[PDB]
Amino acid sequence: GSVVGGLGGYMLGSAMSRPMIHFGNDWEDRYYRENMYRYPNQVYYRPVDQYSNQNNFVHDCVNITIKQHTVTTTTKGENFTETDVKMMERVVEQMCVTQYQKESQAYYDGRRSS
Repeated sequence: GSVVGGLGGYMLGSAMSRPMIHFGNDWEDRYYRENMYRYPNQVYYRPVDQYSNQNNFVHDCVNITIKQHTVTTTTKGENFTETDVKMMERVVEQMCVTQYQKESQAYYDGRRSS
């Protein structure tokens, strides 16, 4: 259990089932579904109380995930190239689309820590 791996007021987003996303190119589709589990199961994001955008959430959500899991893993052996990042972007983006909704929804409804 961590402080987000030490980010500036972000949160981590607990591991979730990777979504199926399609890419039009059959090789991207096949490469994605072959390799979905190389990518992180989690995403990273900012508390919506400050801003609650979709665009600024997902635009940072991706880059932040594609940085953290490219920092705390390239520190070991990782280095996801452009092709791999394209898949990872989508995987963490489509997972991000939920994460924003949860943060917001929670603050709109369950805003109490229960």
